[PDB]
Amino acid sequence: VILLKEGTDSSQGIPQLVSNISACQVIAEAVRTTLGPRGMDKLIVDGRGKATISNDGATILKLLDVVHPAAKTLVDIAKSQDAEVGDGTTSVTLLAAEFLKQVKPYVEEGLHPQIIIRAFRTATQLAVNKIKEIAVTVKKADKVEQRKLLEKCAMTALSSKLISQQKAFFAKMVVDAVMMLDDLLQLKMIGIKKVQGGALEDSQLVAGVAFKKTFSYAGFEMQPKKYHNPKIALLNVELELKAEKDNAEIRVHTVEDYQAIVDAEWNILYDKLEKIHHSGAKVVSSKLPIGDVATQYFADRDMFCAGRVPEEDLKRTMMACGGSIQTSVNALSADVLGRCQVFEETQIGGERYNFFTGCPKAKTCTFILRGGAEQFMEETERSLHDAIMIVRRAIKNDSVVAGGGAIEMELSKYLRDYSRTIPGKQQLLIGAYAKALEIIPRQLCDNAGFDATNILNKLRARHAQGGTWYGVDINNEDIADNFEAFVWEPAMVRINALTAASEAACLIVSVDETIKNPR
Amino acid sequence: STLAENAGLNPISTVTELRNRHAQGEKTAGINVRKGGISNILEELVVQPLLVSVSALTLATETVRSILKIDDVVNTR
Amino acid sequence: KDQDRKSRLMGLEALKSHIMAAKAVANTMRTSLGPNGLDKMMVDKDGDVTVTNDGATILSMMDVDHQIAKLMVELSKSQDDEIGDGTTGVVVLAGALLEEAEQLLDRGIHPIRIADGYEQAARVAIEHLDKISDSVLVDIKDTEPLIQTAKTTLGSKVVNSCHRQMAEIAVNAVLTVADMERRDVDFELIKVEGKVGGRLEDTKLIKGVIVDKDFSHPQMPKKVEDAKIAILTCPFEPPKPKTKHKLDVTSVEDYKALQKYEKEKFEEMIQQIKETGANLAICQWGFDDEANHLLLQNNLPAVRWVGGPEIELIAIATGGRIVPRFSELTAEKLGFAGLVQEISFGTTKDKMLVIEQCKNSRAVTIFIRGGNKMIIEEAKRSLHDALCVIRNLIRDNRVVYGGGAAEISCALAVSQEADKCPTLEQYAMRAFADALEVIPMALSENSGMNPIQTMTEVRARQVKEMNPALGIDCLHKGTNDMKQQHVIETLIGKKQQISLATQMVRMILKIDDIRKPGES
Repeated sequence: VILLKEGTDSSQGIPQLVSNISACQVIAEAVRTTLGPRGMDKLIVDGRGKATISNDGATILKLLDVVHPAAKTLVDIAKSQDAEVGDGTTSVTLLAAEFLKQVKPYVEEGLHPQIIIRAFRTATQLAVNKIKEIAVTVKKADKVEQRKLLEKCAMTALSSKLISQQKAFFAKMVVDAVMMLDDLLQLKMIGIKKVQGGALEDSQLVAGVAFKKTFSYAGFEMQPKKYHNPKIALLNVELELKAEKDNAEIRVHTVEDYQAIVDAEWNILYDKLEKIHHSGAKVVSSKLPIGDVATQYFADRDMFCAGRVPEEDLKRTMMACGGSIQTSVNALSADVLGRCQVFEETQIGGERYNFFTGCPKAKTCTFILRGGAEQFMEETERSLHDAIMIVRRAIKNDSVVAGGGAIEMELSKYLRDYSRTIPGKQQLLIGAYAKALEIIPRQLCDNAGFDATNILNKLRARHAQGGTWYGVDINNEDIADNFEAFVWEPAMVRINALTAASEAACLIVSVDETIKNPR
Repeated sequence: STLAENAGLNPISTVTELRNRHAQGEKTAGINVRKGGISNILEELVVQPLLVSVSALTLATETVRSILKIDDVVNTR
Repeated sequence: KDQDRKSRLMGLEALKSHIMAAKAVANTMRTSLGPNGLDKMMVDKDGDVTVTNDGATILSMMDVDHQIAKLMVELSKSQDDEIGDGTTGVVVLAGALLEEAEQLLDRGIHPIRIADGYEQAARVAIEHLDKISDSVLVDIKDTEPLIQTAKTTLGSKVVNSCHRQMAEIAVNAVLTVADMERRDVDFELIKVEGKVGGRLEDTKLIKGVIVDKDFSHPQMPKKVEDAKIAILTCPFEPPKPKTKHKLDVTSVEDYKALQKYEKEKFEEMIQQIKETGANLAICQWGFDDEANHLLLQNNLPAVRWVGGPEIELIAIATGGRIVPRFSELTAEKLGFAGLVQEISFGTTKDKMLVIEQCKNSRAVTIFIRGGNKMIIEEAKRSLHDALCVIRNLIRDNRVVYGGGAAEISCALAVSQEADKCPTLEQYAMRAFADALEVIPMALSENSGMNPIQTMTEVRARQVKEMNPALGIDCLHKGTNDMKQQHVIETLIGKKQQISLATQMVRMILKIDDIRKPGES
């Protein structure tokens, strides 16, 4: 009758930790197959009914929104990994659950959770010291130009893909697109656009900002496209004749007043048209559509105008032209007007495309894709994005380590050999920590269809002989030196992954009870 | 595929490697369970007479043909 | 949140469940393959009913809630722009490749390895099509054989009784809106309309624009030969609003005064028409009896009650502008056309405005006539693939023999090349061969013949009799060798079929988990 809980759910002890360990594996299973470039995809549907298909561990975890709190901790650790690195969310979530899986039977055998944390904190620090030891700085290897090595990195990431034959052409432009930016590199600054039809060689490398230019209204044979120093207007105003937004419905009882009302409704479009010309905007780029009449206005005034621009391309032009977005047109002045050296309409692929070039704030560019279908350009959009990240990270940090699970097997060797010389309960735990590192190369083999048993066993033998960089080759079903293959990753990224992985496992292992306030 | 399985090999990749070895090579290609892998069968001292494989296909096909020609079974008393 | 009652399906069972969803859409559509394809009955949500065997129309109306099926439906939006007719060939080939893949998953092969083999076999097949292809109009632009290809296309539709006439207009239409040398034919410039009555033999080509709108008065001149057309938003009369005027006349003191002001606006604007030099005045709204009485005295034809998008197309076709008010008129804003006629239809009072150019144009409309609206509807799509058949031949006159001849020849090349790939993709290449046979094996089934006997009989004929490929006589004609039957499909179409099919199989194979939250 007088009950202590009264509907309050709560449990503690070994059953609580084992319960949280199984929930952590459920989150890894949702992103276990997405590991690698050739990883399997995941389909997610929301209440709207639209499906999202992608193998991005960061985007997948944001969409699941699991209610279990131990899972919320892993998902939150991925967000800190994005701000810290921007990638490695699948490795952190997949590797953190592997530490929990290996210490699961020892927890059941009565080993205290606190003793497990002392091993993770110890083995992690020993691993970080080994990463900085094995990590090599590569700036002028054999006096080779850095553009040459950076192309070998992007070619290997794009090898065995849809652009496999023309990977060299895509390799040059990817490096050139990254070289076009300033010192403060950024992935969001570069855009990638798609153009249906045509061969892969016809893919253009735009220097400035561009957009699809869905504008298909009248006003042809006029509007001289070329400009040497135009003033680019950034607006979201609709200049349609009968606009859904702007109208004038004035009911009167006089014929003479209707002539002014029909003209006054026309004056709203004309006054807005004149305010654009009043400030001297040579290029009018609007978010909303524009009517046929407004096209004839600027066509007569020696000015260009084309609406139906997405919001992203405008804001990407905001950082490029050096102006600002102005929804209105009355206060349009030089403080929001842009500048560029060459603005010209190009007919790449038959469709009209507008682009700027040589702007003062030209901190962006655009990559046009040419292929036989849309999915070839959608896969190539992200496939080249991976190569852009590889080229970016090599410029930022020159200290790197062999990818493809090569470092995970050396740390598995060092920590396993170090655990042997550690008397106490830390021996089996540091050894379990070592064996947990082998899940990264094991899934790269499973996700690639290869036999993980034969490769991981052959790979462990090569590491015992002295191979400090051998790992998994996604293309050929064999062991290959990822360091010689220019498959590199930064040393700090691998450090922050183990730190975030160990911190996540320790936080879950340090938990004993889950309390729930009924409210 | 069954021999490669019992010998500790991949049933598909092992059979696949033999078909390419047979198109390019000859009957010498096969499975050697003693060493656990593909090797020259004639050199590994593993050989059988021709009647075994011939009588196997003959008696097997005639049995499969008999099962194919059976439409129904009827009991008597 | 909303993890409870969340639908989930993962593992190898999910891949077989996704394949089962695609096969349901392929088995549904493989029966409608070929000219003898079985139709499909559509029950509209509003109670309407129709019948058709078009692959694109089946996918558009097919309401499928499964996510894997929706992706297969999205492929139609990309395929109809290139081929138009045989969207069934992609769905049937995609479902065939997925069915054969199910035999490979049991063998223990990864889905990505299966997709790697199909992509390798597709390049083998696509390379084979480039060899056995043949040209029609190589190095010269001609109209004789090009018209004959479209005549066999419309024969697959209900309009087969009048397939010979529409092919000539289809060639002049595409040649008018764009040049064969330019190799850029736009469907946006091409429009198709029609009305009940008459027959399909009365299909005509109007170089310009046609809109179902009548003149301001039957006493107007029925011929505006001069190229001066005004396109205003209001009529040349006292200005009125868009909905209702509601003039306030208290007594006769206001009537005689407002009538003078109104009559002044009648004479001022009606006489302004000849000031700017415009003969025809097209207006969004109608004219009053006082206005038409003055238009007749001046010989000034005008159109009434023209629609919103109709006013836009008349400006584009005639080369004018949408004048907002009479004060903005000028010599530049007048449209151009060679002859404007009012064409009625028997005893019906449609009287659509026919704006002729009397010369070669850049935009052409296609007017269809018949005794039923749904047959006119199916007749409209019958030209859309014909435009693609003409557009595909213009982009590349090279073509491959249809009727299943190409699929059977590629299957032999894919089978032989599979011996040269020592890797687990070999089983997928052989699966690509068997999947290619499903298109021709489906045609013989839809015609009422033994599929496998007709399939293999054409194989040995393609290997023993002669090297040129031979198709299936699904129309019950004399014999095989469809080159004699003049059944030839485009090369770009067959390449897009195998390409879009391999892409659709690749996308479904690399997917291994679907997630969606349910109602809480």
